[PDB]
Amino acid sequence: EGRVERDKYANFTINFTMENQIHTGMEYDNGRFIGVKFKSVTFKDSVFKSCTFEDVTSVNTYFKNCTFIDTVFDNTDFEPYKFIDSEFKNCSFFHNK
Amino acid sequence: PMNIINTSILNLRYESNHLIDLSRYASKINIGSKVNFDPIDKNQIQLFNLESSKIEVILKNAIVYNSMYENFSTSFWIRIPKYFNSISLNNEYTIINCMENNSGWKVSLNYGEIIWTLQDTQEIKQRVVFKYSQMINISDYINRWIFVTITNNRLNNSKIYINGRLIDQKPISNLGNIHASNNIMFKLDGCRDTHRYIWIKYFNLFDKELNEKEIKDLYDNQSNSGILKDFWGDYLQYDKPYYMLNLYDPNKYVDVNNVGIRGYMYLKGPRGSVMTTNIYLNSSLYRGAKFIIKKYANKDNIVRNNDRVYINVVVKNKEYRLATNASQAGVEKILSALEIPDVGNLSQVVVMKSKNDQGITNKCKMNLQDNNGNDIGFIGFHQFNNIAKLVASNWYNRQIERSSRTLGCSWEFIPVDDGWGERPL
Ligand SMILES: *[C@@H]1O[C@H](CO[C@@H]2O[C@@H](C)[C@@H](O)[C@@H](O)[C@@H]2O)[C@@H](O[C@@H]2O[C@H](CO)[C@@H](O[C@@H]3O[C@H](CO)[C@@H](O)[C@H](O)[C@@H]3O)[C@H](O)[C@H]2NC(C)=O)[C@H](O)[C@H]1NC(C)=O
Ligand SMILES: *[C@@H]1O[C@H](CO)[C@@H](O)[C@H](O)[C@H]1NC(C)=O
Repeated sequence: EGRVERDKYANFTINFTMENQIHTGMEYDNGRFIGVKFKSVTFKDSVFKSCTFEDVTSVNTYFKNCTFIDTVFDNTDFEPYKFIDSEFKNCSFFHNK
Repeated sequence: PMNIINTSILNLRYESNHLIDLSRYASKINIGSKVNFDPIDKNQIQLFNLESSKIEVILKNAIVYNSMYENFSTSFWIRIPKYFNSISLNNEYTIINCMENNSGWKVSLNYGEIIWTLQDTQEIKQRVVFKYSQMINISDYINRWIFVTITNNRLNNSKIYINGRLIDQKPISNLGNIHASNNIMFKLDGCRDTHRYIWIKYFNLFDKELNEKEIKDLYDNQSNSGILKDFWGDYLQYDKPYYMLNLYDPNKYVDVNNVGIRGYMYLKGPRGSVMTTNIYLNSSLYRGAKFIIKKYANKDNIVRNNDRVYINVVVKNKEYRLATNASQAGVEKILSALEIPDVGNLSQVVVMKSKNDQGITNKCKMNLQDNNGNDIGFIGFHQFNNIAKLVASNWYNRQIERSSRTLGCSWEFIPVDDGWGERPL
């Protein structure tokens, strides 16, 4: 997972199912979520810096009051309704037609 | 230079290692210690949000404006970085200040705005405003060189022109005596965004209302049509990585399916988007393989019209050579990205050409040639089994220019720039 500071994870790759979890108040620097299936996962009050979400699907998954900075969403299923009161700063969104 | 510049009341240019006024009046120029000049073109001046980042023109008393009736114009080029910070919403800041005792003129900026303000000695003011959106796929304006011309006819109207076209105007005949400042301060004034800056170039002041033709001539002359430009409007250069934009479908980017002579390059989309919540939403520009222009046939680094070059293509942080075998069947010669020592006798020499359009010379064409200098054709694309493969084709060279058929072979080169703020991939 790459826990480096009190408040953050860094330089990690997740490429496995994430299921039935709630994460609050964490920063994630240079996180790579590659081919991940999120299932009933909530991130709350979290910061994502220079992360990559790639080929991810998600069910009952929410980002609540999260900030995304310099983050890339590449072929995710992340529609607007995945986010509640969230903030994007210099973020890129790519998807196949 | 043309007559209107020769007779300008101020002509601010970099020459022989100094920023000076070339006008007959030879006004004094004071430069602060934190003004940046672009080493490749020192007429391009960068001003930061810092006290010492300023230029002051102390005007000759003769040409100090203090009138009810004298018409005047100003022209300049500006390049304004994208707005990033919400503190920039509703924050008007002066950039070019000729106001004293609440009278005169000024150029100011705001989120998605260029503003011209006149104010008389009775406190009566009038504003003329150019607006551009940051919620737009590809902007002509955001972080790209813009030619601004502002004219003032004291009997009727003040006008703002952008890239030679009239955009806004407002009546000014309700303004009385205008007593402008003894000096002009080029400086960011009142800007709350600590990291804000501007680039400016070729400032001029004229003692008449410029007409449409004079404005068009001024725009065309200062466009530097002999030199190719990048997407942002800067000089196209050798040895600098560029993302590519094809003007027929700006919603695609260049990709390489495999390296080598059995592989091909193609256009793949959609580009997708880059955004900051409530601030901007644009088409992503930093996508796909990059092209590097290489010297073949001037000691400087600038790419000029009719320069013969090589093109390297950057695939996963390694450089390859753009090339084709012109013997392949058909008019359309599919391009490949070759290992550089492996290119052999393949066709790789490119004549850089500008599309002969009005304004900045940044719509570029690339005419592939064989090693005997024979045209293989402009680089565009062609559908093969629903795949838009890059090709060189002499069909392009047989078309009328300004015919929509040449859009396929028209490109823009986009380098990573500080004023854009997208993560490069
Ligand atoms: C959104 O992006 C902007 C623009 O930054 C540019 O693009 C980014 C994605 C990155 O690739 C940057 O490397 C690139 O410049 C960010 O604004 C910029 O923030 C940086 C700090 O990270 C500022 O750098 C400063 O530069 C000055 C000199 O001009 C130095 O004195 C400072 O020490 C510092 O290095 C930069 O000025 C600033 N640019 C502008 C136009 O504001 C912005 O931070 C980012 N948003 C978020 C939330 O990260
Ligand atoms: C979001 O988190 C910030 C601090 O991280 C906090 O100040 C704010 O109250 C939170 N917003 C909501 C609606 O919970």
